[PDB]
Amino acid sequence: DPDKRRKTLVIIEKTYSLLLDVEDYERRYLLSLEEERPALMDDRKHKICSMYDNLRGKERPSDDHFVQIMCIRKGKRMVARILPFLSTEQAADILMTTARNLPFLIKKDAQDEVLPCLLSPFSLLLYHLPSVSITSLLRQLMNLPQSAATPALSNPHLTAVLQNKFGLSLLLILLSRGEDLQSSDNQWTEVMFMATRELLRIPQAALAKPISIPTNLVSLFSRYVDRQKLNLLETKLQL
Repeated sequence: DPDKRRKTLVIIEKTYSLLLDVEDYERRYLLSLEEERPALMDDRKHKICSMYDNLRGKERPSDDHFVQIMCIRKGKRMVARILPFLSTEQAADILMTTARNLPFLIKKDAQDEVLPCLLSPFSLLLYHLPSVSITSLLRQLMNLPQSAATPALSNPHLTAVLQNKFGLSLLLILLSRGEDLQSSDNQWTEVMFMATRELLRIPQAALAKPISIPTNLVSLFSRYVDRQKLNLLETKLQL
């Protein structure tokens, strides 16, 4: 696979050129006729999808093509800039895959430590996603069994997430977002138990330091636990 990355770099540079052109739409737009406004946005869409396809690499695309790109320094940063341009559906897919292959991506991020850059774009995307997507993302992130049978023990996938800066951060905002849909009018009752329990297990030192901390966490946790376990979640998470 020494040639596998040589192909990846080519894709990155090919996509980076598209990016700078897409980021230039704002300018080439202010000096164009009225007739061009609809047509120029259409051309912008096609390029955004061109970048999107360069990620998934599209029968249905190998889930590995996008993973390898998420192993290169300049590759992970490029994705962070492509996310804001992608549509809700496209971005929801990129996020899903990231969580599905997170432990590996984290292992490869150990040296560089540049994953945190993806936290900002993803946090904004969640508010376009309904309750279904939120819970669905939580199941994959924590890697719950397909059989939906509540595990009594921990798993390598979920654990690697809590001991990570980005991983733990992404988990909190997903719950935080899940808190929004909840109060405004349950599938969370089965996903929350797993989140709270695992957080109420992994030792203080093992758990990593979140980049940020959602304010509405104390309220969300108090919905599923008692005052004694709640005070523990507040201690470890620095709530």
